[PDB]
Amino acid sequence: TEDQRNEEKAQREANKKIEKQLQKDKQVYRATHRLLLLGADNSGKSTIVKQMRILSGGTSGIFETKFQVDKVNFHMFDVGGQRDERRKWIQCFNDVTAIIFVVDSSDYNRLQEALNLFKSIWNNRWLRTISVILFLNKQDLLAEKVLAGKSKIEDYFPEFARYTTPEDATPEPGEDPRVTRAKYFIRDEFLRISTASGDGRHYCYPHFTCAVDTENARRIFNDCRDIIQRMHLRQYELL
Amino acid sequence: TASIAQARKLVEQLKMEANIDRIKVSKAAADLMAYCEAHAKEDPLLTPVPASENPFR
Amino acid sequence: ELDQLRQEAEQLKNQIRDARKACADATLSQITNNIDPVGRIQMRTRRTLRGHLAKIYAMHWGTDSRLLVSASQDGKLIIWDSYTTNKVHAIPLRSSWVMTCAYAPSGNYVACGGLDNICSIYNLKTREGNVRVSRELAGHTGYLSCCRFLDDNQIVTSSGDTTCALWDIETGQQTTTFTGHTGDVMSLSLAPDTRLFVSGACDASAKLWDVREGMCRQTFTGHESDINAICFFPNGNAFATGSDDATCRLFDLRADQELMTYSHDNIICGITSVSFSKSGRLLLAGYDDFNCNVWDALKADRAGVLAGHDNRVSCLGVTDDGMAVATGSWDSFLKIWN
Amino acid sequence: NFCLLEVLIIVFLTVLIISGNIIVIFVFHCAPLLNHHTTSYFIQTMAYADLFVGVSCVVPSLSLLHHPLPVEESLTCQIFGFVVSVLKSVSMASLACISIDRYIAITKPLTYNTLVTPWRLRLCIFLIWLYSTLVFLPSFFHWGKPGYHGDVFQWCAESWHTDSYFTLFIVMMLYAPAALIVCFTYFNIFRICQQHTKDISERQARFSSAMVLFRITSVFYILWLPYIIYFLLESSTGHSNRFASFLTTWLAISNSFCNCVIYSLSNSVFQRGLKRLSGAMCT
Amino acid sequence: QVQLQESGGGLVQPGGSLRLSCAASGFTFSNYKMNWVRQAPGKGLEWVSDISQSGASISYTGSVKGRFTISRDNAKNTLYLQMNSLKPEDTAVYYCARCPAPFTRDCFDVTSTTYAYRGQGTQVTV
Repeated sequence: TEDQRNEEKAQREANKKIEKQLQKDKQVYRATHRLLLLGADNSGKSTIVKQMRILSGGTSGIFETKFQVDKVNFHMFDVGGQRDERRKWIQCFNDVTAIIFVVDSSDYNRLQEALNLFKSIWNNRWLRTISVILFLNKQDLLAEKVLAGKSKIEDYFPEFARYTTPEDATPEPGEDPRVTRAKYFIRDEFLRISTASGDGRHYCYPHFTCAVDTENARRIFNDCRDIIQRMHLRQYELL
Repeated sequence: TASIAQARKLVEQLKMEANIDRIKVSKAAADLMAYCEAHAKEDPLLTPVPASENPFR
Repeated sequence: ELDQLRQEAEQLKNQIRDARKACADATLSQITNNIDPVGRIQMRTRRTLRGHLAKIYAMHWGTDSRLLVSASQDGKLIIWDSYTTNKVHAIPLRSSWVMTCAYAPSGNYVACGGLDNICSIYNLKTREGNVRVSRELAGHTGYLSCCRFLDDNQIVTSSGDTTCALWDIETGQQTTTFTGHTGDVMSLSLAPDTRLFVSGACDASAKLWDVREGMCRQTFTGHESDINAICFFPNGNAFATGSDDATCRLFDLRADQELMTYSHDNIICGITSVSFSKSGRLLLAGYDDFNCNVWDALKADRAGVLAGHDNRVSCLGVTDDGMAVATGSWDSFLKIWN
Repeated sequence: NFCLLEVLIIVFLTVLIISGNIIVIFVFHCAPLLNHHTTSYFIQTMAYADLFVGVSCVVPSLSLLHHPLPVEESLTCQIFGFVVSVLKSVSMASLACISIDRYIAITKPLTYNTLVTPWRLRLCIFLIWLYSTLVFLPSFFHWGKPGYHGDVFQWCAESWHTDSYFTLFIVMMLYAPAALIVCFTYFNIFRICQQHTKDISERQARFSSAMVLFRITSVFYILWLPYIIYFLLESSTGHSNRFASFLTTWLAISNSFCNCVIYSLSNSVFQRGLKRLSGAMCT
Repeated sequence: QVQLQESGGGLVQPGGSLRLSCAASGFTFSNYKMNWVRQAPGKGLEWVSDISQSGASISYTGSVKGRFTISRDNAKNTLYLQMNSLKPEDTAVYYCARCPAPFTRDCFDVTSTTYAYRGQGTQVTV
């Protein structure tokens, strides 16, 4: 008779306590930013993961890490424990602010399949909103590979011979014009896939990184600022 | 060795399940119709439910 | 010798094709016009369940048809009340990436699992009064796709690495492993008599499994693409699955082939979750076009829409008595319909 | 007769405002995904204030048509003036706050959900209502009429005489803040959207072969500027116009339903939920 | 049932020509974005060329861009790839790879596992 009312009361205070916990964890959950790291195995994704791990640790299934830039919590997910197929577990990454794509630029054939992986990421129905941040690792390696000779990028890419650099930041990395022509050919090869489609929802944000780099965390910081400004403007609906 | 034995047991099992009991599609469809029409009145989402059976609405 | 095995395989596949040809002599739409329709099914949101932050991947009801658990991508596993809309418990998970959730038929246990490759078991009924994790099941390499409780001490866990495996919680180790699939087994439903369970994979091969024997009894391939959700028509002798082919179909265990398929020209996306109503007349199908759908399970023509979410419908679970149906989706909202 | 050239305008205004506000409260109290926004809460309180001013502006139409009198215009005049003036103040300061909100969203995009705590939001809403009431207290202190709103009564124009000091106070501490805030926030947001569109079109050029807040605030302030300029003009030297005063005041009043017709013809997060709810309620 | 029957092969001299055939059944064939994948022995499995739904959008690996031409008959239910000027290194086993999904452009057909929608194998050597 009365124990129903008593149970209603106690259940009500239980629900109130649970919702107090949930409105704490809403702030905890929105205070942090999710970044699906993805890329080839020879591509030095784990190297930059160690770099922003120094600048918590993955145990099994996903090799997570957390890092902070100007008191902004960045928590990013290296999915490495799973199998070679990836069509189904990547649908679980729409709450991600931005995919991070890392590429070994030096190994050509190991570059066309990076292009196909980008083309699969871009046109995925659940990654149409998700904007790739693109890293191009092994910059010094590609520099030596097209500076020393005998490893012809023209063989693995037939349009590089006719290609010329449009406008670029040459003089400070200006070891040679050929290395800059090659590296901007590669980023344009990604960006042609990037700007072929999209309703303004997502954009590629290419960067160059060598082995020993530290400021790539700030690069992700500035990028994610630009992506979230773009989507906040989109919610502001101005076109 | 082990892979060849696993393949042999696999093709043996497929040979065993080659000759399993076969009913026709008409009797299977009749079984689904029988289960549907047998449990017709007890379906709450199929039937228009009177509000007395969920009376705390 | 290899050519003798090849001609034996040729004889086997010709036997399978000839069995399908000679067995098929009827169609459910063709032999009986005496079926009566279901007509319109207007399902209204009786009550909306608003606790989750991120998208929802799985929900599962209790046996009492009142409690139901739902797990979501923020890392919360909330046990809900379908009457008072009250959160009995909300378990914070170790891994956010949770693609499945199962709630024990007794009612004491609930399980999570996903990309972290652990199928953790949570005990609820405790004398302390706080929800804890019972044991961590670590015998899988690929992501855990779907899990279903057999009883208090057995759970079957489907994974992304072709392996659906029977377990034993209090040991801490596997008991059995079913390996017959080709890739990505996604959803698995238990038979009503609990002796069997079926499981669909990305190969579009939905393979039956015998728990006691440990091997595949029958294999079903009638889909053109990878399979996202499977069920049981509650007679236990039939089952229907929905795939990313943008179609869905029903196979019968005794007929061991395709029986009836439910599709339309307008629907251009695949089922994420499917489930059956209690009498098996109302097939109830989630979809990637942001709303659910409701299908007559015999006449093969849709009969209701549950457009209350503006994201893909990832969850759809009917009650054991039929007094509800609750569809989760990626907008972090769970809605009970009637 | 009973002022036949005005009563149609008055009654159409009342019914339009209360209808649109009931509709937008239905949208924002039914749609679950629409609720979890800061600007959604701001629009909800806009709807509350607009519904209150709409239902309160019924009684001048009743006095025009059926002629009731609890008190013979001696106190109900400035009661109606205070009510309409405070509610329009609330809507104006709400537009100022939603402009501050998505200025914070654009300018500080990472720490956005850190800054706008719903505690801070509800404290802001309370500060809007408390401030809007607290500015207009010299109306209670017999110094000056708050404005030419509610001068449809014949007694109010011939009895009240506004004070230059008090209207200077309310201009330089209530309306100029809202105008400067909305101008600043749209100027910076437009500049940022300009450079973003420039970068998008630039990258689409190397590789080849309106806004709801801007529209709403621009309509609101195009409808509000005649009232404020002619109000400060009529209190500058005691200048006297009839047609201009009435038409500008009720033009300022029309904001309250125009805020809802903007969402009724655009911003499909509103229209989708409205169509869903209409289809659910009709069948 | 998913069926990918392949034919056409045998050894050819360098600078020759040959045709690839990919007979398919069990699904709407005018619907999917097929591919062509190859594995030269000692190396991984690599994609060659792709044909979208109507057939207009074609892309090529940056080694076989000038030589090979890819086409399909959706009525005759077959993919094709025509070889011209065969290098000595084009010895590989050739599989036509169908997408996981219809009605979309994303397609993950490179994987080293037993990918389900990839052909059994036809052999082309030089």
